[PDB]
Amino acid sequence: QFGRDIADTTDAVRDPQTLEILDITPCSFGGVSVITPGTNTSNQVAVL
Amino acid sequence: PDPSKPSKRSFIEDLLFNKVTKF
Ligand SMILES: *[C@@H]1O[C@H](CO)[C@@H](O)[C@H](O)[C@H]1NC(C)=O
Ligand SMILES: *[C@@H]1O[C@H](CO)[C@@H](O)[C@H](O)[C@H]1NC(C)=O
Repeated sequence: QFGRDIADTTDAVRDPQTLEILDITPCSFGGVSVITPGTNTSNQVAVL
Repeated sequence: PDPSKPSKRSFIEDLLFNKVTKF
């Protein structure tokens, strides 16, 4: 009924009403970095 | 360096790169 990944998290599931398999891919994420000249020069920043 | 490659590496360097290999 359920599949699992190395972390024991759910990898895929079988839909309980219609028996098809759905992959579960966690929603996009990532670190956010701010690129900035010192604030003694400018308050403009770029975001990575 | 070998000018014919997509990355100008030498013959020997290519050999080295071909030997060393969530949510
Ligand atoms: C869910 O409903 C459908 C009809 O739309 C039926 O064919 C199916 O067997 C039902 N699933 C379960 C698990 O009862
Ligand atoms: C930084 O800003 C101060 C004003 O608060 C100014 O006196 C200082 O000379 C500035 N230094 C540089 C390196 O821009």
